[PDB]
Amino acid sequence: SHITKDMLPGPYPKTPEERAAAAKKYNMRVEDYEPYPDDGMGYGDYPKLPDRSQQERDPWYDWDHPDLRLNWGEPMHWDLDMYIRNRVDTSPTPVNWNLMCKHLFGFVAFMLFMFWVGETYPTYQPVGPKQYPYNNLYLERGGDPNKEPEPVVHYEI
Amino acid sequence: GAHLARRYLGDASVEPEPLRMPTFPPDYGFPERKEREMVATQQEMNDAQLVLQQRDYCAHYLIRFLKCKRDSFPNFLACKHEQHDWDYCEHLDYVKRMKEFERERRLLQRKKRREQREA
Amino acid sequence: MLKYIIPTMMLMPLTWLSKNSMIWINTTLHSLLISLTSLLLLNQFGDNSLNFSLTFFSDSLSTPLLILTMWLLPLMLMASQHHLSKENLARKKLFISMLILLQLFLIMTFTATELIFFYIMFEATLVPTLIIITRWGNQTERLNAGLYFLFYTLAGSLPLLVALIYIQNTMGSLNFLILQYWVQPMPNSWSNTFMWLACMMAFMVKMPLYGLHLWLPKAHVEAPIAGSMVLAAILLKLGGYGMMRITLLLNPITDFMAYPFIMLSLWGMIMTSSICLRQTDLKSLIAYSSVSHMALVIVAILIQTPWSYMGATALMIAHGLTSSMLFCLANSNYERVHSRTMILARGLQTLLPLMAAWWLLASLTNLALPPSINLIGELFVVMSTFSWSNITIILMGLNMVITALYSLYMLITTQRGKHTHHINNILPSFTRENALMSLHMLPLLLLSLNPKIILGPLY
Amino acid sequence: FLPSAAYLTHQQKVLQLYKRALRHLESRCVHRDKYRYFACLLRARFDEHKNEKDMVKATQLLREAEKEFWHGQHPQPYIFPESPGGTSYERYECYKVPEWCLDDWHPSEKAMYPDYFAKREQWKKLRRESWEREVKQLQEETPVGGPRTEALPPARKQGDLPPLWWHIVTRPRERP
Amino acid sequence: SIFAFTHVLIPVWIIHYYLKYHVTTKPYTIVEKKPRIFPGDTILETGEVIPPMKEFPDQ
Amino acid sequence: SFPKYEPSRLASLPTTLDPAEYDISSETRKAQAERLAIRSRLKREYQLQYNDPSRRGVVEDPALIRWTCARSANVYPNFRPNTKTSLLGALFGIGPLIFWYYVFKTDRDRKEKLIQEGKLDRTFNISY
Amino acid sequence: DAPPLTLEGIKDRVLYVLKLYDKIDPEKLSVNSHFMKDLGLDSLDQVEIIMAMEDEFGFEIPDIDAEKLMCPQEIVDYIADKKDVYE
Amino acid sequence: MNLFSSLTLVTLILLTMPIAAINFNTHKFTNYPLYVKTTISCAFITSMIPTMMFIHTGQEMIISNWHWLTIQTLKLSLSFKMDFFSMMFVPVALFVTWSIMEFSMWYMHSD
Amino acid sequence: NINENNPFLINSIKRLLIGSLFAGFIISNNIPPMTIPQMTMPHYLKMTALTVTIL
Amino acid sequence: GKRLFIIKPSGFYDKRFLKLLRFYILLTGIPVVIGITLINVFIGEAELAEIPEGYVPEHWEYFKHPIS
Amino acid sequence: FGFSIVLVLGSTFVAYLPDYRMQEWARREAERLVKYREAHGLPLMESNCFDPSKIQLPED
Amino acid sequence: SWDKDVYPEPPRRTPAPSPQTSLPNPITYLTKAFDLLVDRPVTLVREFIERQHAKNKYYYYHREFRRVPDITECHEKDVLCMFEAEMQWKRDYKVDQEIVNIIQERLKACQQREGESHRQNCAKELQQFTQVVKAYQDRYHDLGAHYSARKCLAKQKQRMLAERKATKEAA
Repeated sequence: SHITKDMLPGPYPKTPEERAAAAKKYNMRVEDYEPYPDDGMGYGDYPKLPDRSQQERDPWYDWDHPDLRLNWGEPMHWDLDMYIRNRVDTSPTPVNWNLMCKHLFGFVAFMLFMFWVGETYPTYQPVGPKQYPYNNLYLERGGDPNKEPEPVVHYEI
Repeated sequence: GAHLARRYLGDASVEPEPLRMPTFPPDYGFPERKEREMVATQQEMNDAQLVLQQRDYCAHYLIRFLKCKRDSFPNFLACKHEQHDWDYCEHLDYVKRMKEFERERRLLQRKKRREQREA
Repeated sequence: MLKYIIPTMMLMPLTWLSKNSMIWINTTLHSLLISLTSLLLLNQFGDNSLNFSLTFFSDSLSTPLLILTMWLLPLMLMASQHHLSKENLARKKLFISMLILLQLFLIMTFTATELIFFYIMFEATLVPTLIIITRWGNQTERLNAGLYFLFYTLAGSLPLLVALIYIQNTMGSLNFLILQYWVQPMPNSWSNTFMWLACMMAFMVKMPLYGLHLWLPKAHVEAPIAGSMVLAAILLKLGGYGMMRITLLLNPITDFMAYPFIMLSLWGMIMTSSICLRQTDLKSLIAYSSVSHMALVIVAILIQTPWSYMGATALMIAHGLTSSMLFCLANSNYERVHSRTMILARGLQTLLPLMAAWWLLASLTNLALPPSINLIGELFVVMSTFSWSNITIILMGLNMVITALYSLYMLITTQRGKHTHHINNILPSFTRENALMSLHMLPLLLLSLNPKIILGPLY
Repeated sequence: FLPSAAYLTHQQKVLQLYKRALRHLESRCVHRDKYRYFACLLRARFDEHKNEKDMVKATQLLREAEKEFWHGQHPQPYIFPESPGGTSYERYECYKVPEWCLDDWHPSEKAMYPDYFAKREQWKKLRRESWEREVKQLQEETPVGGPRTEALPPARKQGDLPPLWWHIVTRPRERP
Repeated sequence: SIFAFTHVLIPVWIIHYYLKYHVTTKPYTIVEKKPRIFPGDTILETGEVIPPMKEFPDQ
Repeated sequence: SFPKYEPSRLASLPTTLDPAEYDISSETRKAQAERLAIRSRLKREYQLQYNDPSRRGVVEDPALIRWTCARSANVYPNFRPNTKTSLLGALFGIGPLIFWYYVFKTDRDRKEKLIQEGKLDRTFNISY
Repeated sequence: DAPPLTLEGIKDRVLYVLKLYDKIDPEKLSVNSHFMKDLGLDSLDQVEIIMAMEDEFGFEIPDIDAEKLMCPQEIVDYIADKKDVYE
Repeated sequence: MNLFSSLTLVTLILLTMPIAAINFNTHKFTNYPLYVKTTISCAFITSMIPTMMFIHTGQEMIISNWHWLTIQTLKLSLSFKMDFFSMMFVPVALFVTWSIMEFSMWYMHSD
Repeated sequence: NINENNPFLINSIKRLLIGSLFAGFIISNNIPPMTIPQMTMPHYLKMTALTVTIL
Repeated sequence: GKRLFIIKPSGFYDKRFLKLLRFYILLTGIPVVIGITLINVFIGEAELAEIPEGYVPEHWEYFKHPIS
Repeated sequence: FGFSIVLVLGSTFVAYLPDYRMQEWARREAERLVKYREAHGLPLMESNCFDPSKIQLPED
Repeated sequence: SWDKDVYPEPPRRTPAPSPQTSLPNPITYLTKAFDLLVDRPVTLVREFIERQHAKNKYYYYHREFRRVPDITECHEKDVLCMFEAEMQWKRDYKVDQEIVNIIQERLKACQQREGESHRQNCAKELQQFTQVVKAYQDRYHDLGAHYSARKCLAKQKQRMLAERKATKEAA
């Protein structure tokens, strides 16, 4: 039970007919109806949107759907499945955005730089090796029970 | 300490470096200096399954410590004198390793600077 | 085995000479007696495969799929009422008899002697399902869906016949042991490449692979529940079984010629897991999920490891049960609201509260629940492909992450968070719905106890 | 973007900026008394130029106020644990069955709760009886074909209810 | 106390029944890193004294 | 007293500093009034077809069905193969595929040569 | 987790916190009185009243609703709508 | 020793009874939190003993049974062990979560 | 509604402070030594944690 | 006078399905458990002797469990 | 006839049956084989399952 | 008991405790309480069940098999000859799998008994593990899954031909 005329055959030419049909069918303003345009990317003649819909549409407007942010009258958003709350938080940034990326990249670059500086130049208490008493802990290694008695001893200082 | 500051800011030459520690050969200034007592019974050291990197010097103190800890276990605060003996023996061994470092440091510094000032 | 064949023939006129309000009881009772009869089958032991007749035989790989088919039948006949129950009794008898005839061709398909007989029963597996989905597709493009279906499968499956007649006329008869026990390594000519590509291409269509995948999702979104569950489970895992059977031949050249099929399989597994994360029309999500899992199956088949084969057949059985369940979940929400969209119908945390645990367990089994058969199969597949290549684990783990993500989003989209407060018609949970749920997920976890049946011929 | 009008009455935009600046200074400033000091200083700064009779000077000061506010804002305002985005944001939403339901219960439990179901039946009588003529005639008679508003008129005629009352009155207690 | 009686006396009986007979008729089963023997002690099974460690001094 | 808040594909411009809400045209207020009229009529007929006790089922949204059929069925018409579509198709269909192809042949040839010599870790390599 | 409320008690509490404020007299402070007309406070002080009672009762009211209170009777009514004050 | 393995396995198997006890009841326990609290307290007081036996003795052991998919050259069962970490880490978690059970009795009163 | 007149919560917090003041020393005392404790530190290497936390 | 009317979606169909499910698995679960109990407490598993020479047994009498 | 005659009965039916892929039989055969080979001194599992005396290689 | 000669089990070394305490000894008191509680009814019920075992006599045998000729004695087609040779070789493959299983649990048991002493008293069992897995890796490993018997014969021929030419051109 649905009319084929309530779909959207063909693009925006012509400018009387399709613009009139879009403004009457999508329940929209004439010029706020924004075609993409027809660039061979499919898309029919579907309207362009400002694409935010989440931290815009402030919740004290008290529209219809308390989580989907609808009002039951819209065209729809074309990528509305990518633009629900719990999917992509399209909030305004508290400072900027290139500020964010440049400060975060500079900080992480400095930390990895000093990580390399640490990794090449370590620290230690100044202490010789460990005095494993039996040919540097031999025969508790991989084995060779009589194959190679290896001459290595510790000398007192 | 100042060893690290000197080793990273001045020369790393006269300061010896870890994991390449024995630089001079032995008995250069030992004469007749080795005891290495070690009557800790290698076979019975295998027979008592110590942790690895503990089958070492001062192990007999750990043997007696585990012995009294086992044979009087619910006496919770029993074994402390042998515990301090084992700590003191590892203190002896740690001082001995520091002696090894500083002995190599003094040898390398003094003989290398003497021969490279007048050779 | 003809003792299992002939009562299925006897159940065919049962619906005819059953009276009104008696088709249901006769069909369901006697098909569950066939289910006991099916569970009686596993006499098979050790080294060889057992032979049932002058004609045919059961392999150890045929038996769990025959069990799956004869176990999926009563569940399905129990499933596919109440959306055709307002229509006529004669058409209902037509539909029931068509399903029973379809089952009979499926049993002939799984228990085949020769690959010619497998081909006859292969396109016999095809044809009545299309009559079913075209007569009751219940959506306006069922015509185009069936047209795509039969053209793609008969076009891909056409040179298989000529290649089988060639294997007949150059190597004697086509029965699996004398087809076996006699093979030779056929060298790097072009004829081996074309014959291998023909047989493997026919089954590539049947899985489907990625480059011929759109065959499948239209035939799921524009089919009724019976044809959809039979379609996904029985048809796609039948194609997998057919490739598992036929792949004994032409091993020296498949190393040279089997790289780009692996390539399209892996990269299309990635892209298909990517496509079924964003889409609405929830019915399509199961279809692209099945494309992803059968691409994983195909990677496991063209690597030729016993680990790979056991993991592949476990993944076959597990995803068959999973997709039939999730089809039934979509039909449950479709009986609640006649929408087929995803973002509209929401809520249902309060409403029908114990159905939420079933939706949970369905997203768990598509999520690879960690004692489930699905995870065990995918685990052996990942182990075998990392033994085959020490570098393949990026695409496998990315499939794992995105698979988890779209299964979880499929859970939390329609049954999490808030009632839409305009549905205001739906009834509470029926007996039949959770009955079908208990028929789905109890044998899956009871195989997850003792999976000694559901591994490959080299168990 | 508002229910009643289309514009939003510039004084009200100034008042919105007042409330948001005062809330962000609540979030900025603990100890409540230095906060009271800073709030009175901000209130005095607003009262420095209250009686400007221009409009272009007013909206220029508004633009500069928005710049200084967006520079000197705070990342996490102290939003209440009922506010949107806050701590609760329908925390106990779990028991919000809208009461179009509860008629699909079994009649044993309907015998268990007789008084509420008989009184629900008399509310249903009250819903059905006033529904057709008065409600539909007031919706089709007093508005123009362009409805031009979101508010509905009261049924001031003689008797029964103003329209659309059902979902507005019969919504849950907001704390189960 | 009758709660504790049923709930940690029935499965204790079942697990102690299972963890003798079936678990030891399966031969390659539950196995143990031995408690450590010490050189100054006596063996409870066979019985012989182990030689202790020798002289300690310069502590 | 700020860098004036650059907008971007993530930087959502908040409704405080637009700054197009300063030199408001009277026809833009008329457009806002027309927008109010559209929302008024749509919510009016929603409350008509929503509060009916005689009604039983769903709301039958035409716009959501419009969006779904636009998203699924209205893809293949309309379409023309343009330069951008063909180029982006070759970039997303062939590029990463041939990338993984060459790296798999490369790592496979490394493995093949290293086992052709015999200096592998096949001391025990049982589960192939 | 069950605070009891009553209409007369919350009316007396809102009247009490209005009487706490400075520039209106504690003598002539009605339950049913205007704000801009008779009490001698502007829009700004009225929204300060709004802010303080938001801060005390723990839930805000919006500026789209802050245009239209004008009297304490509707304040008690709207906060009773938020709290649903019956037994 | 039968005691050590048997008591570790009953510290396991005490953590199963409320699941079947709600799944086979249909007339649910009103004192179900009290039930769960006292069986977790029982699990803690049974897990006290093998830890004491461990640090008293050592005796570090593995238990393994019911091998499923013993298919290829490898084989595997349900197999777990008690060494030191898995040995004495259990009663800490049980005692902590028992206290959390008390706090969840109180904290989730009116829901 | 500031109300901690509650037997359950005072039992739980009481028993966890008992387990939070004895059990650290008790558990840390009765372990087998599976490694070598250092026990030999210079000045401002053992004191450094307390120094930094106080500052 | 203080308690509030509690709201639930529905309970009876849920409880009816679960009661029928638990009772109908209970009806032929308990006799099977009792049957296998009486088998492994009375009839035993088997013993483990060897093949006598000059004797051919069945293709059963090789299997440990008696019902197997 | 969905559960009470199919599910638990079939589960007890498949829960014990003879050893699939000759499993315990192979266990006892392996026990006999390794015991025989260690008792007769030869190392267990000599290589070349096909007999190296049973070969006729194409000579170079 | 069982076959404790194909299953190596070394004897145990239990020391004797000696408190040196007056707590006294909670583990001995506790294990005597555990014995006097649990150990007696388990023993009595087991004795009841064992008498019920003693009433009746069941047995089961080892299904022993004969010997096939060969596959190298079969000619090029010889289908019934090949069938016997193939199934006997496949049973050899399965019993060799169980050989590897037994040696793997032998290595597990050696690692678990000796504990922290890794290479002591387990280096020779590890050595024979590496020996038998060297045999297995050389023989049954790298052939694939769609074998019957023939591919192992081909790899056997190729391996001994390569070894023949290698030792002839290196000698």
